[PDB]
Amino acid sequence: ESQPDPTPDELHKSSEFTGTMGNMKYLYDDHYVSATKVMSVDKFLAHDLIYNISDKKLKNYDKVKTELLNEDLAKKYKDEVVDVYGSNYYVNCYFSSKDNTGGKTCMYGGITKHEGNHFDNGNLQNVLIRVYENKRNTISFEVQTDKKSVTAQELDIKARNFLINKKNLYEFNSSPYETGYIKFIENNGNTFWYDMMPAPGDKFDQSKYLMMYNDNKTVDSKSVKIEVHLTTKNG
Ligand SMILES: [Zn+2]
Repeated sequence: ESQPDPTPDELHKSSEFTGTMGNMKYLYDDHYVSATKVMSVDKFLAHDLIYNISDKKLKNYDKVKTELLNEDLAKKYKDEVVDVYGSNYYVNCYFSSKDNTGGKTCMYGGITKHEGNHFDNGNLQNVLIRVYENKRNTISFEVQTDKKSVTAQELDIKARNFLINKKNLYEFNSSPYETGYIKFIENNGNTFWYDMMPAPGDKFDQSKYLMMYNDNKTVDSKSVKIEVHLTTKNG
C-alpha cells in the first residue's frame, strides 16, 4: 500500500517532452476497451491473457491481449469470468499463435471478477475527484463506475477523459499544464499516485506509459478519494 507523494524535481514537465501530446491524448479521449463477462481464451507470454473481445464500435480489433505484472497474477485471472476496462494501443502490439490481422489490440491490467462485484443499485458511490490547479482546489467532478471494486485504471481514464474535454488537460501539440499527477487515497490511508505527463524527449512510448497499470490495482468505489494535482505553464 502507502507510497509517498511526488518529489518536486521528479514529476514530468510537458515542456520537456517534444513529440505530439496528441499521442498522449489518444489514450484518454473517449478511448478504452470494455468487456462484460469474458474468460481468457489464450496467452502469448506467461504474464498476459488474450480475450476474444470485439470492437463494439468500429471493429478495429477482435483480440485483446492484456498484460499483468507477472504469471502469478495471470494464473489468478485465467479461468475467471471478468469485466475488463482499460486503455489500449496498437503501436507496439503482439504476435499470438501463427495460426490466425485486422483486429489485434493491447492493454495492461483492467480485469475485475463479475461475481459479487456489482451493486444492488446502479452506478454507486460514483466517485468524486478533487482537482488542484497551482495548489488551489478549483473544480471537483464525479466519475461513475458500476463495480464495487474497480481498477485504479478505470477511474484514471474517466478522470482524464473529463479533464481533456473541460480542462484541455492535453492538446494535440503540447499541454497547458507543466506537471500533473493523479493521487488515490484509500480508506485505510493507503496512498499511491500516477504521473499524468510523458517522459522527456520527443517521442512518447504508449506501451511503456500504460505499463503502470499492469499491477491490476483495485480500490473501493464507496471509499476512494482522488485528487489530481496540476500546474500551469508560464507566459
Ligand atoms: Zn459485470
